[PDB]
Amino acid sequence: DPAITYLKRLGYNVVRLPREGIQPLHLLGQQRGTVEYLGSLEKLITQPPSEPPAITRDQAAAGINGQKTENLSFSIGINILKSVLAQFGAGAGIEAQYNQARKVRFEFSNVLADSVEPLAVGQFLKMAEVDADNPVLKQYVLGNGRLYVITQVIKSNEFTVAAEKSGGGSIQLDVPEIQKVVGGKLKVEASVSSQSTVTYKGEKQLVFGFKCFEIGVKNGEITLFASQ
Repeated sequence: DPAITYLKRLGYNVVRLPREGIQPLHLLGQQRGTVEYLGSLEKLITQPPSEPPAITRDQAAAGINGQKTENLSFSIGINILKSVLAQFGAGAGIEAQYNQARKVRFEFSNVLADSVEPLAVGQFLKMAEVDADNPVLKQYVLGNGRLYVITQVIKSNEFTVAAEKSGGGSIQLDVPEIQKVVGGKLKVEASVSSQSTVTYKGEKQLVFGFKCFEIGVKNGEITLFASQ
């Protein structure tokens, strides 16, 4: 969760594996839970009028560094001391402890930003039929998934972000006695950890955040919404 939303305070969307060559008006689709690049915006419109809206380039943003952290832990103990018409256990013990922790540390320096006017995008679109020929847009025409258009995007030539996730569970169960002479006892312990660090220090500019204006075709009724 923090690994994809650490750039939510400043209104932006985190780009996993930040790369180079993601300009504005690069419409992208969000369906089946995932977000996928879908080429340039002009492919969506059957008749793209002349030139796409102009893109202002190389605007500074003073860089951003910070971290986010969360952790949830809880242990529950259940004890049975009688029969209570539920089988027959002299002492029944259950101990379930689960604790997870996530952390993200990001730092992008020498940050530039390039954007496009959403009103200019609307003027470029205005009255324009959506291309339903390509099957990729066919799903969105029927409302299978949402559609978004990248308007602003920031980049940096020097940055690093490291995320850590951990989760540990332990279930101990003790059921002696029972009507048959059996002493039951079993403990299950599970632990998972994951660390992912992606950095860059070269001279090339790699985008790592963007703003998405949601576009909606919905059987051709093209509308522009603010996506939260």
